[PDB]
Amino acid sequence: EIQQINIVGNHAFTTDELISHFQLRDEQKQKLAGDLETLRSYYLDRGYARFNIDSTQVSLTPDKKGIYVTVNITEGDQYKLSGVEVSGNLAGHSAEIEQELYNGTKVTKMEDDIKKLLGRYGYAYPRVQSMPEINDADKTVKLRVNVDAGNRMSPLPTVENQFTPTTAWSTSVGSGIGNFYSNLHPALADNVVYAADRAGLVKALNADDGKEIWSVSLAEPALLSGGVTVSGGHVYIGSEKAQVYALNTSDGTVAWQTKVAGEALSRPVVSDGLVLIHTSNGQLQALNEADGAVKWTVNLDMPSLSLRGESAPTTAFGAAVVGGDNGRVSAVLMEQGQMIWQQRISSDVDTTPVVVNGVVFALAYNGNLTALDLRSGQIMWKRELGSVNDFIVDGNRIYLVDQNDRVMALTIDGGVTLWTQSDLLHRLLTSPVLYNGNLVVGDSEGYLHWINVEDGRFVAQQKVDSSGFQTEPVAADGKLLIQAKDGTVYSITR
Repeated sequence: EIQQINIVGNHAFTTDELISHFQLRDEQKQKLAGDLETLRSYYLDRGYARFNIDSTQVSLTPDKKGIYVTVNITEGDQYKLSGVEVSGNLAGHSAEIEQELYNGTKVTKMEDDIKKLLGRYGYAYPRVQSMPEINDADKTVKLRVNVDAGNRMSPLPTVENQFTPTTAWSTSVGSGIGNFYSNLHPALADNVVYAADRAGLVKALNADDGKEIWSVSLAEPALLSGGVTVSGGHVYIGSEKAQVYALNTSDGTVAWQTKVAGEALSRPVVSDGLVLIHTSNGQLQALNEADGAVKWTVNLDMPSLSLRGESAPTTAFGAAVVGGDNGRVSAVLMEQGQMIWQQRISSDVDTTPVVVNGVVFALAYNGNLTALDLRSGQIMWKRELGSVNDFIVDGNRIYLVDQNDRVMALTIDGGVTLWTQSDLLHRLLTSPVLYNGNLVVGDSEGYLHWINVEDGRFVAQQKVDSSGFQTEPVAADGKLLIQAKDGTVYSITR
């Protein structure tokens, strides 16, 4: 099963229609090549010579099947036919064969007729190769045709919970991310909650009240996937349509918009007048806070099957430590993204380092959870547990969620386990956060599970929203928040 096919760089035609001829919505690499050519054929049939497919990316959600496809193109300009030239060993049929917008099909259609016409005369294996001669100066294509002739999921567990948690408020935010593996999640700063819908809708809510204070549509679905960050009175959101938006907290009006190299899936991190983004084409990118202009850009590298991403960095004194596939951490200085050191920690993909302090903590799908030297890249120690979802380092420990919705407290020193909870196995769980000294996380069936940190046992268990959970629970300013797949945003209170 595949969840989505995307096209990035497509401004002439709308995405859903070029796709519509794709034979790939179906439940495999062999055919994608077939459809990359439908993609081309389609542009070359509309005079878009000098059209290019830069990158093709196959992704797979953490739940072990929800294949994602992204086709990064760079759309050419329009070119008309300047004329036709017919050359080669025809050589006396040169008059019978020789007798608008550039149509790649028509050309190839032409080819076949030239290839077939000689076929009537017994030329069984003649080969023609027609190259478009282009001048970008006046945007026209001259077609030249040389020719050679033929020779002739585990259940819930029971829980005795005191406390009883309880929802303080709920406010709708469109149709949410749905099953689309997003990273979108609320954010709070100075008392307003900023959440968004994958379609484009963005809302700002009273934290204490839960009531809109401004709403805006950023649409052509925006396809928001990375967010929501907040810093310096801005609201940074990245979309799968390769666009990063910065909004004023006050009116929710677009401060700036930046074209990015690819799908901005990661949460944007704002340290030091910057916004670091990780794109699905393995691009780490920095842009100014005020104008959103690209300062530097680094190609991390990427494989054929991958995350659904992307590792969002940490800032450690003018370094960005970022992971992502290939499956190795990359620490780059901030102006201008010069590789210092790259250490492999290893489907080898990766997720957000924590730095506390001079030591980097990484996790990758499959093995493994690493602790690293910030300044040199050494591995101080390791494990064989991972997931592509985040992990907090409160105190001298590490509370993670494992590949299989396992839960673990491990020391900061050793990743010697203290405890493990495993009754939520394969329940498709969120990232872990502490709220009032208790570890809280949600799952695809809607509950939020409050686990204590001394032992591993559920102190509480609740049902908030049948639609399910997938995105980070956000705990800040004594307020816990989480947003569902349906889009509904919640503020829980004990």
